[PDB]
Amino acid sequence: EPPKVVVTEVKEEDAFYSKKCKLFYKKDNEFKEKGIGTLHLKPTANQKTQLLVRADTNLGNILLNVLIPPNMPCTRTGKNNVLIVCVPNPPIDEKNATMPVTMLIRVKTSEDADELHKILLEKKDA
Amino acid sequence: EPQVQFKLVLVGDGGTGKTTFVKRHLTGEFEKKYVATLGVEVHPLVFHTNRGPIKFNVWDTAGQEKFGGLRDGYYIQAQCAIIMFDVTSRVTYKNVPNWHRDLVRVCENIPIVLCGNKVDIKDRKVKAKSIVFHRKKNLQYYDISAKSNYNFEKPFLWLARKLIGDPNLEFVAMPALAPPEVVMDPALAAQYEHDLEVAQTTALPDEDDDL
Ligand SMILES: Nc1nc2c(ncn2[C@@H]2O[C@H](COP(=O)(O)OP(=O)(O)NP(=O)(O)O)[C@@H](O)[C@H]2O)c(=O)[nH]1
Ligand SMILES: [Mg+2]
Repeated sequence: EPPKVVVTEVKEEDAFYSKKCKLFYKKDNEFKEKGIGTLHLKPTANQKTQLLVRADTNLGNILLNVLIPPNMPCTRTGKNNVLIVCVPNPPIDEKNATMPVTMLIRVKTSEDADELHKILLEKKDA
Repeated sequence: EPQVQFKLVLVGDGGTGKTTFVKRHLTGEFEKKYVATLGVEVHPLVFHTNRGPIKFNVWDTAGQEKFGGLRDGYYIQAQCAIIMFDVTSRVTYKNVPNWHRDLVRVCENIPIVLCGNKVDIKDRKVKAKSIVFHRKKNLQYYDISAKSNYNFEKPFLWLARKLIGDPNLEFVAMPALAPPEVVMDPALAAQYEHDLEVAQTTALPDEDDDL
């Protein structure tokens, strides 16, 4: 039988919200997988909030790291998904970093997907 | 940009998943479709350790004979290497000694890791008891799966310990420092939020219950 994959999660004690998720980004006309990870919402020195996604590995690869802008596109779609548009950091295309990218945040349940959509909209306002 | 960097050459039969393993470390992507590599693709991998940063300049070579060309250039000045095969394809393991010869011919005594990929697949053909190629002090073996990320960081961690001379070197996570805020045009943002709400041209991915 395939071996179990054990991961010592990278913890973010300073986050006020943390949910396991799967991330995708729209290129051509497909949503390409970015990996399974954990979405973190952390404080800043300002009233702005940090949107952080670390991969489900021992190294906690930073898949996304962005301040939530006030007019961030944010919409609820699907069974358990939340769409957003932002200038990705780390960049997805090094040549055209400045171009916003449409992104899909999947979570396990529709209820906790509805929750992610709520608190994100709450933090756009600040 | 780390000052400490090493040239790492990655070889093995075509289809064994060499590129998919690099993308997992590079971007977290996993592409189901098989698109063969043409020539070589060089990607930098940065790892944070307890002793400071390390950069591996990974030379991801093509495994197919018709796509690899003459491989001597890819190997010269290589300071480490990874050989890969597919545990669901016994032939890819039969050819491991051939890849080992080519590497020792051009690079001599470099630390090398043997990686048996696709251990996430149930019907395994090359089992661990059968794998007995590794016997030397500069060779190591690991089971990995670039799909399930089994033994994700082991090949690089072992190479970094040999290259640095510290058996106790450990990889650590990179801190996520607050990024720069990016201001968007309000009208443009309104148009994006509208396109999201109505424009659903791209189909939502299939719902694997991975989470
Ligand atoms: N199940 C499974 N499939 C995998 C895994 N790694 C790669 N694959 C699949 O195997 C195929 C070959 O992957 P690829 O990374 O292109 O292999 P490669 O050895 O770089 N090919 P080439 O030498 O021609 O470039 C793809 O369909 C890929 O999705 C794995 O860990 N598990
Ligand atoms: Mg390849």
